[PDB]
Amino acid sequence: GAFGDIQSRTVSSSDLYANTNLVLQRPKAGAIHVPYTQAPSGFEQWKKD
Amino acid sequence: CTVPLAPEPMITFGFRSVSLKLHPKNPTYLITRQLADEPHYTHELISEPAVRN
Amino acid sequence: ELTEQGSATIHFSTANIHPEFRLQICTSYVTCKGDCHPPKDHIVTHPQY
Amino acid sequence: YEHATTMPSQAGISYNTIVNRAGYAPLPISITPTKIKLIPTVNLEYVTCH
Amino acid sequence: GLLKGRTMRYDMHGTIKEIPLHQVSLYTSRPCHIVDGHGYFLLARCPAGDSITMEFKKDSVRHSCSVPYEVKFNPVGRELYTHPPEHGVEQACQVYAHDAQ
Amino acid sequence: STEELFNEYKLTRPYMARCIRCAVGSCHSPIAIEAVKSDGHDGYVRLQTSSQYGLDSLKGRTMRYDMHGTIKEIPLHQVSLYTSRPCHIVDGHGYFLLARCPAGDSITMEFKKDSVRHSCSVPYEVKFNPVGRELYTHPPEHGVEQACQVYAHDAQ
Amino acid sequence: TTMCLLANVTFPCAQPPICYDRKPAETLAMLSVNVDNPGYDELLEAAVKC
Repeated sequence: GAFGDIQSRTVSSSDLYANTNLVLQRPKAGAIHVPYTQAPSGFEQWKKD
Repeated sequence: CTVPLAPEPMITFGFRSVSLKLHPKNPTYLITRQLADEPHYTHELISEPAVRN
Repeated sequence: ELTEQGSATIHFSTANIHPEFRLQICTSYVTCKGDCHPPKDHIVTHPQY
Repeated sequence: YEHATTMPSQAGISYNTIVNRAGYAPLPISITPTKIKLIPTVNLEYVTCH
Repeated sequence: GLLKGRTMRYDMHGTIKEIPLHQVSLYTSRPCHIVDGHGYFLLARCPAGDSITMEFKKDSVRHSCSVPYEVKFNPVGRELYTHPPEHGVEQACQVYAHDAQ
Repeated sequence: STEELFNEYKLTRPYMARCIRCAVGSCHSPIAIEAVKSDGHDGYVRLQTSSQYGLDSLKGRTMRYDMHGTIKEIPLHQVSLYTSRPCHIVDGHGYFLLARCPAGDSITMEFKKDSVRHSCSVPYEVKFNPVGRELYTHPPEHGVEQACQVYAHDAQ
Repeated sequence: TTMCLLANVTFPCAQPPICYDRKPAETLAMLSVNVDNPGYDELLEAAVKC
């Protein structure tokens, strides 16, 4: 939820650090999907600040 | 009815203290109260990222 | 449960930094003496025992 | 549990310690430094030759 | 519904006429979605807005009615969504029943 | 040559998926909306849908969707979408589409067959981003030019 | 250079043996093992057309 929740060492580094508070939830009865909950993007919140 | 589910708060513990980092997707009530004879409740609508100690 | 010559292990809870109490076991009183230490957590999720 | 210590700046030699929390089991910590570099900020000005 | 499946029945200067129900559109602020009709009543699905406009179209004559009635949206629980989500914990609510019982 | 760039989506098919807010209830839809990305400035979003665009069942302005196995098509000017106002579709390429949308809190793509009306609404925020230091909502007639970032209008 | 894979045959990635209008799922099987490849774009762009 803050700046640098995604950290890639260079622009094409192919190794990124992700700490985004991703949590998986239980799907609805009779539905094939992957539900999840996570804190919103901190680069957008940093652009808002 | 299906209702949404807010992100997990990030709880930091201290001596007789609880901090809470709260990143909401859409506006969300935080309702706290103490389990004593004076509850001192707190009904607040948090819409932005906010730290509550 | 008591055996003939074994050793019985109990669990207890305290607030005392130097606890000392007479433990009654079925006829007799034995003295338990020690030094307790602070725990590792600040805030826990169960009430006080 | 904030634990601060100090290690001498010498390669090859293992450095050992433990952490004694006052009512728990001692937690051993081992750090063996292998290769310790020192890379300056280097700024080319010119080359020369014959 | 008058039997006939998805149709509107309306008086037109004396002579009662009819059209299908997919020819009738309505909107509060965004476009709504008609679910069903039964007698004088209709069950739509509208977003919030400060008026409601129903209109159908004949061959070249357009008919409409706008009334200043507040149409409102109501979330369930302690998160104030504007559009209902794709997933989450199940909760009890109180909605209009689809059937005409 | 554009066919050397469309050649990837010859390998694939459209599919049906789950849309929680259809024309009546929650259906299995040909036009399920996987994502909406709106990070450019002057109103350009980029939908990732369940259908495919620019291919027939190459053709210019068509949508190629799936229908219970049977892959059908319509022209692209039959598809409309909106957020709070009506949007305006530019073009499509494979699973993607480029609209010119105003701000809102959802996307509703919809098209109409002989009598069956198909729709899909998803609660994804569509945001509008101005350039510089004068906050508008519709871009002006004139002024000066600034360095912005918009979504590109061509597949490449 | 970079040699792609369909079997134990290291072929040049810009020179495919087959096409997509010939085989329905063998170009797909060629793009299976060749995902981790710095010449995937060359392989695909040469491998669709004749």
